[PDB]
Amino acid sequence: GEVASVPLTNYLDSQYFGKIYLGTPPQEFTVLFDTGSSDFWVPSIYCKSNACKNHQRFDPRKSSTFQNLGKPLSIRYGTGSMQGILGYDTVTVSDIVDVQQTVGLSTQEPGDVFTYAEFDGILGMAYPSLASEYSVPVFDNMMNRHLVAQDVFSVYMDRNGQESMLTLGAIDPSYYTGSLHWVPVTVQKYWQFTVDSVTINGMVVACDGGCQAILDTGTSLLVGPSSDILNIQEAIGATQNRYGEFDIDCDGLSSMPTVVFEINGKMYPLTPSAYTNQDEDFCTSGFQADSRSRHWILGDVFIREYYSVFDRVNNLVGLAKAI
Repeated sequence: GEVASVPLTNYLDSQYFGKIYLGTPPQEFTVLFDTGSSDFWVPSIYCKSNACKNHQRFDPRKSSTFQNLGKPLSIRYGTGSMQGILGYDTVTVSDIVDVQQTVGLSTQEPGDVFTYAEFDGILGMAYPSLASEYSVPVFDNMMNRHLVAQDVFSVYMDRNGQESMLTLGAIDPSYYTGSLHWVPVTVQKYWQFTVDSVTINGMVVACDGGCQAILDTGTSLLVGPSSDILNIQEAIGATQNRYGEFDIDCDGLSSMPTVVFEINGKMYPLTPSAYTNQDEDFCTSGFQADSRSRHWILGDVFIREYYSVFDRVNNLVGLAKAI
């Protein structure tokens, strides 16, 4: 068993992606390491979509270890989707070599979700129940073959810097202070757990009486039901603008309240600096409402403040204060 330190590139505090190598000889790809999914796929030469045209495309004909599976694959990510075929090939993640790994080769990527993204493909980190038929998640192969020292991985996202890190097989203590607090996963599909309440100035403004949340490295913002998120926006002083997002007075942070998420009895505060995104001298709320949200999505906004540990041994989520 080994441990892989995969550096993550940070693009505008909204996309964290690493690099992997597929096939023999290696073909390099940037993948989004996504805890909100469990499928591994890259673009292939057979895909003629625009997203495939402006990204790196895998050429199985040039891979001596590729083995076609002849099985279809279809996934839905955000407003977009992907269709393709499954195959077998070796994937290198840092210093871990995962031979005979199922990988999706895309044939169509309609829409623009993947067209303008910075990563080529997606490597899912959630549970096998969320993976597609005839596919095995990369981390599940790593666990079953004992390629990792511990059946655990860890995510640190650096605010504005280039020091983000995904650790496969261990927990890097350099990225947190204090003690790790463990939260039981409630449904082994996503990294789902219970949130007890959301508090601003001591009053419950969201998640009143309990709500479900998934810890998702594939989501940039902090997504929740529309009414709760609107309550939060009202309480923090954010204002709806005609461009879709919620404005925040950039100079007003020192007066804005802290939003506290209660998870398994512990408090996880988010300061105004934490839940506000700064882009081109414009300040936007990190809270995003979605008419489809049946539960909360704790995205990069939350993970940047809390070093996140995903434990498949005991099926737990560890959280600690990020550096």
